[PDB]
Amino acid sequence: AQKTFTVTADSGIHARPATTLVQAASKFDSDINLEFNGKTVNLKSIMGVMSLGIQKGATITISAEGSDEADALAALEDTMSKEGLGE
Amino acid sequence: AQKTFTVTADSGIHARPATTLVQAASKFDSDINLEFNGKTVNLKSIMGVMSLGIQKGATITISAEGSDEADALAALEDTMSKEGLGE
Amino acid sequence: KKTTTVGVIIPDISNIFYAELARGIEDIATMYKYNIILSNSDQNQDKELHLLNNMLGKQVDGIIFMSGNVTEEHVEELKKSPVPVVLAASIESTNQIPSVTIDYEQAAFDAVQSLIDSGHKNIAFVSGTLEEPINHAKKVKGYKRALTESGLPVRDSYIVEGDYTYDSGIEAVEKLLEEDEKPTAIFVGTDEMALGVIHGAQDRGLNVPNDLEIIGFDNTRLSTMVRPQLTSVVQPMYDIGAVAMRLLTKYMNKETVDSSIVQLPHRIEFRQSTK
Amino acid sequence: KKTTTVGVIIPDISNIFYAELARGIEDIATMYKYNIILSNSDQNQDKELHLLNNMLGKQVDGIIFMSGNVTEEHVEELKKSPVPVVLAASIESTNQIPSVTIDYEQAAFDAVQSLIDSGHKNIAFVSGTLEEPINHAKKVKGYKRALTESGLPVRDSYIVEGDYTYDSGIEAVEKLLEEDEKPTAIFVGTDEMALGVIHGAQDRGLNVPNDLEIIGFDNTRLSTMVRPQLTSVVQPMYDIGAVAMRLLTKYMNKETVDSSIVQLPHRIEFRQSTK
Ligand SMILES: O=P(O)(O)OC[C@H]1O[C@](O)(COP(=O)(O)O)[C@@H](O)[C@@H]1O
Ligand SMILES: O=P(O)(O)OC[C@H]1O[C@](O)(COP(=O)(O)O)[C@@H](O)[C@@H]1O
Repeated sequence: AQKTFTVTADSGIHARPATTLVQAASKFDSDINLEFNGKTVNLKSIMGVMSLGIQKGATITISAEGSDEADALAALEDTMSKEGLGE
Repeated sequence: AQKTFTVTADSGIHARPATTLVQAASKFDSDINLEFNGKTVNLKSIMGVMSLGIQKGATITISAEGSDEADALAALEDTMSKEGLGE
Repeated sequence: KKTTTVGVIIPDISNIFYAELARGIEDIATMYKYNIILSNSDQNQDKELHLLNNMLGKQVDGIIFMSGNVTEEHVEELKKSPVPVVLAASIESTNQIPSVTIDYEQAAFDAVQSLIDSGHKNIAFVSGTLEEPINHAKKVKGYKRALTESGLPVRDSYIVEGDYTYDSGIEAVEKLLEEDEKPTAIFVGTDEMALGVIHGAQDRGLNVPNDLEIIGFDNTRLSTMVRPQLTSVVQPMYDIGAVAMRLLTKYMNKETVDSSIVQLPHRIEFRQSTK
Repeated sequence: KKTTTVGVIIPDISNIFYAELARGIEDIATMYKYNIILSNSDQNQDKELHLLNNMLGKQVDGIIFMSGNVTEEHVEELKKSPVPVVLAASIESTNQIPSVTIDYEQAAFDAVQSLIDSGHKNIAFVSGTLEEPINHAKKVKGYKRALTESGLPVRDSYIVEGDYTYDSGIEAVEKLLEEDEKPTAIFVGTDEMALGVIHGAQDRGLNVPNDLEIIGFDNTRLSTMVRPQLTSVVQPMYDIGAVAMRLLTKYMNKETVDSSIVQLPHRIEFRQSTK
């Protein structure tokens, strides 16, 4: 249901590479949430991901809970390494 | 009716400083023309001034012929030094 | 009744900073299928107000607004608006209108204070057009507080302005070294003047950070295109963009605004213009 | 019937070059009271065609269009348009659609040839995405002709590409010095890669122009923000902008087009990246 990462992107999770990871979450129909430093807001929301300010080398957890978790937690991994964010 | 100059603007007569000298010619009602290297086109027309390509240190002549020449040939001088084009 | 087209008034998109912001806007206004109608104002208080009329008139669901100085009057007119308006990378002391920015005064402090820590005596400041509320009322203070808070002479001559042009950034370095008591560290209000500060200071035959250390702002890409690489206070322009529109989307599609007065995170990117 | 709003499809306005052009557009579309509706395409052939539909649909008097590669197909679709369309800083081999540009192949030659004159043996070339017609079909040729016209080995390994990013501009300088026969002069397809070329070449411990001499393109402002100051082939972006819209104004208000296929003047600005 969840998959934790480590961001090695000099940019962190901002600009388009972030708008991308949020646009690739409004696709699925489950419930995805991002958790940084123990703070949790809807990973499917811009102001939520843009409010956090995920720098570089910051471990983050993608939590999916719905009728298509595995599918979500899977493509998001692609979306991450396809954007060069975390690993 | 005419007033010759010498351009000392690193930019020459391009971009906004040029769009300015063309916008400050559609005001008057006489007939103004610019003459560079013996080529003459309507100084009150963008493609005309943008087609010439007036570099730097290029002597140019502003020719005004109408019911308000002096007024035109006067404000244009302001428009020139107010934009830092020629002198 | 609506038009699916939000308006945006920016000063000049031929600027890395403003364009970088315009892109955040776009991308999100796109994401929510809203057309944008961009127009520059060249920081002309008159053209600014006028542009706001024309745009409001041509029926626009919302308006994004950017200015170096939101006049006391702008607030009157932008209150009488018929549609949601949110400010981006522009500030006004009353908070009657939404606004997404960075915590300026804080970052200005955090940076100057980073140099005190580094062990610096005479810290200088090279800002832009002091008449702009974001500058004199926010960044300058930060620089001063960071100092007065460590007991250091707040010297009115150590703050020297200029426009936001790379050229200016060089003159300031000269007028600054003209001082009997030369600075050993310079805080610059913005990335491109910071580049001019490096060079100008290098031509005189000084080294960075070896002699004077420098710290920029905005963390624009010019931050990496120098030698040494500029240490800059991070301001996420595209993010200010994105979030500025998104909040407008909420206000326009009537969702629920947690806070209409936003202020995204900020940090420092230590490269080599400061050891 | 009209809408007083012309549409513009640009790849990414967070780019000095494209934004610099967007400003020319604006200013003139303003001068003729036409609203603009900007939208990025991120050089995506699909999004490009799609964007053209959406914009045409929402009824727009005209359209400005910019792409690194106008596909053979784009011409089909941009012919079936219902309104004036003029291309800006983008080219397509048939000239069925208006287009304001610079005489590329010429300037590429004029510059390489300026180095032959300077007395150079091995001239290299660092361009961008070869798949773009403006590059391989125009700038590269110029570089070759300038050479073949002076009888010099047209070496396929002396031309090395990269994206238009400052970072790339550095790698090319490395891959170029990796050669047994090192270049003594480098022509770069664009200002920002040219900055990366200076630095990258300096880190290796070489001097500019002392060792290798460099020459850029676009004459953007980064041209002045380096040490030494980049010598660049001048391309008037704002002008390409301005004139691109103005010609559209003519086509839209039905004036009389002297020529719909334009090509404004060009020159070289010799600074210090070349002695
Ligand atoms: O990073 P740069 O090119 O120095 O630009 C920053 C300056 O431009 C600004 O947008 C101000 O612009 P204006 O002078 O047009 O209002 C701020 O980012 C700062 O005042
Ligand atoms: O001066 P810079 O920043 O290197 O930019 C120039 C590059 O950007 C361009 O607009 C091409 O952009 P695209 O890759 O987005 O099509 C050209 O000017 C050149 O291909």
